[PDB]
Amino acid sequence: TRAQLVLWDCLILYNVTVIISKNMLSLLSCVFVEQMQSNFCWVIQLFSLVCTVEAGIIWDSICFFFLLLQRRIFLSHYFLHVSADLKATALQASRGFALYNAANLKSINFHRQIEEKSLAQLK
Amino acid sequence: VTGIYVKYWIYVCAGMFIVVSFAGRLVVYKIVYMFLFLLCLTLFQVYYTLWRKLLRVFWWLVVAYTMLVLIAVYTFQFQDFPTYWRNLTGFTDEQLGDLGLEQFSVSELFSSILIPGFFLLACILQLHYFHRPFMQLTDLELDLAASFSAVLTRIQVFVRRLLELHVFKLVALYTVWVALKEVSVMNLLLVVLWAFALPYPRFRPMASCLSTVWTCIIIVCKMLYQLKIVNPFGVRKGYPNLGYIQNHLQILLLLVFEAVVYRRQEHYRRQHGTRQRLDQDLLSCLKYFINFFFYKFGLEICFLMAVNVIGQRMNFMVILHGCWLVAILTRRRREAIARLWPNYCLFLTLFLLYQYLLCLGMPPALCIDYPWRWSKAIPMNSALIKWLYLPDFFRAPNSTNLISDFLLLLCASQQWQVFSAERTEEWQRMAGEPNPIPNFIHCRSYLDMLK
Repeated sequence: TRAQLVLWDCLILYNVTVIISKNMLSLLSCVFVEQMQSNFCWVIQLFSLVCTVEAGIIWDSICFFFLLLQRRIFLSHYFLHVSADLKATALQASRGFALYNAANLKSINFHRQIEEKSLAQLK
Repeated sequence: VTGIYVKYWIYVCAGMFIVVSFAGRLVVYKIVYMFLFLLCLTLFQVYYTLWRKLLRVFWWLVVAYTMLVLIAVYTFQFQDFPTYWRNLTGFTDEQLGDLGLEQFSVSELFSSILIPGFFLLACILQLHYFHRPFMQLTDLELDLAASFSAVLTRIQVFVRRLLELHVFKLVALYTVWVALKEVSVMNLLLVVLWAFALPYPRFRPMASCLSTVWTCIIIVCKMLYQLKIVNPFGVRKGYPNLGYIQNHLQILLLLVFEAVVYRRQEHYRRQHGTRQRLDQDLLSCLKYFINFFFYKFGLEICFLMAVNVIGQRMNFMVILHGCWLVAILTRRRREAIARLWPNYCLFLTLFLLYQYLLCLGMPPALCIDYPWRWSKAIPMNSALIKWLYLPDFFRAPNSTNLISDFLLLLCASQQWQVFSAERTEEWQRMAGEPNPIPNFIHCRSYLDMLK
């Protein structure tokens, strides 16, 4: 958890940093439109800008709200159950491998009994 | 019917206020008397214990003042005595003539009679209900209806318990709405002062009383300034004047009513492991979830409030304090961040004052526009004025900053609640830990499957 939480926290840092950056671009775009309109005619293709003078950053902001709820969940220690699950991953494949091959073996082995049953008619 | 009539005590006061308010054309003397009566009622409400000492006397005095006003209305019909009054006093009867010494139309006569008639009805109600009956009245109270009534009583009690937070929120909401609708001297200042006094608990009741007093003063000034006469500028003088402080006055009255209701609830209160409880059923987990969630997660909640307002407002100074917030988040330690917050609370308050001052424009000293604001070749131009906040011939910009500020102040208050969060050993006690959790590998509790 410690490494993942710190790195992910940096991810959140990225998120909020983007919040500040769009506020910056939006404010500069609103304050001045003439020079930006003239060159940012092509830049607008690069990036669409803000209104003449639903709206706002709603989808991202709400993702932030849910994101905040989840980081707190992550911080909590309820993950111990999850922890078992994660360690659990390490050992399934071999058994399932055998389970898988055994199932194939079982299928093929089961297949053979019917012909001896056929042999049983012969019996 | 008898019980309802006994409980029908506040109705007389409400009727008196209604008669006072919006009584058509204002008979300056009558309007002044009505405002004075309202102010006296508020003073008594604060005095409540003193008001309890002298409440019936107050009602009788109000009835007497109403009777005096009606008698005066009759007297002004005669002309010789008003002239005598003018001679003795030394002021002109021209003002009274403007008021109207004559018995006016059916609407005016009916309204005047209703006001005296309403006063008579209220006096009769006062005689019917004793002050002691009112004191008993403070306490309040086929099968499905009774069960619903009991549940409602439990609810009402819960509302009373939550009344402190609800009252603070309501007071703030009214203040913000009033400021957003109009910004004026003492108007915003009173809200700011109240925000100043929200953190300290002990001043807060006195602060509420004083905020109510300030609101009353503002309402009185608006009533005096309901119209402009001189016409020789920081004055409303609205012709309709339907609600200059009506929302504010109503909010103050509601707060006082909440306080009195709290007193009644306290008088009634004189009469007559949680965590596993969570695991049990829907009601337990939900109640625990709500109260615990907000008191512990108010940091997250404020974070939401800040993010939403910052997105909605989108201004530079607002963004800088938001930058302060992200700096705050950088720290990953709850205790250190908590240590940092109180200074940040002081910083946010300073922000509140600074932002309001920025919103302020057209200082009363100079009637003509700003010197610094220019049509000259100064490097600033229309872009800054659109971004900047100053009323002029062109614009006074958006007032979304105040709603964001509201969020800021409430968060500061919630941060103080967070201060109670590290403290309040009994409450925090509910809030090592790895050992309890494993048991619910797949707990069968209805709540557990969802969790």
